[PDB]
Amino acid sequence: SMNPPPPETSNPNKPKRQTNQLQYLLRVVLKTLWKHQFAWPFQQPVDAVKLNLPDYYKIIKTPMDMGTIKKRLENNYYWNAQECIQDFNTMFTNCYIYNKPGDDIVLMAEALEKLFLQKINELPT
Ligand SMILES: O=c1[nH]c(-c2cccc(S(=O)(=O)NC3CCCC3)c2)cs1
Repeated sequence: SMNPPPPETSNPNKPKRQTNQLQYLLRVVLKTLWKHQFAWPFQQPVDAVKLNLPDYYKIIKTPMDMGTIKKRLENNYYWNAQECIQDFNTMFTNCYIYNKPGDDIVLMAEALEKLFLQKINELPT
């Protein structure tokens, strides 16, 4: 298939954790970013069949999206906030990698990344 399986949202071999920072990342950061006018392309894994992007997964080897991140947070999949933040950063970077400077989708990622950074600048203790 053109589409690989989506990234795991559970892994019984991996330990779970809940922290105040992870709770914040779900309740405030993700759930607020989700409502942004530019969030829609990033709310689910890229579907290469739907979007007619047969090269997407030929180029992007560590796919990530906010749907996956949300499920991971809901599952307590992450050990800590930094692990979650790394997934957001992978999502943004993938967008810059797959596309070109100035592309509409890149302008969307750039705006979301700024909002994301604003929100994670300060996390709860
Ligand atoms: O690099 C990435 N592109 C996307 C994406 C997902 C759904 C739609 C779009 S888009 O802005 O509507 N571009 C269309 C995608 C195929 C041709 C145009 C981008 C998520 S991550």
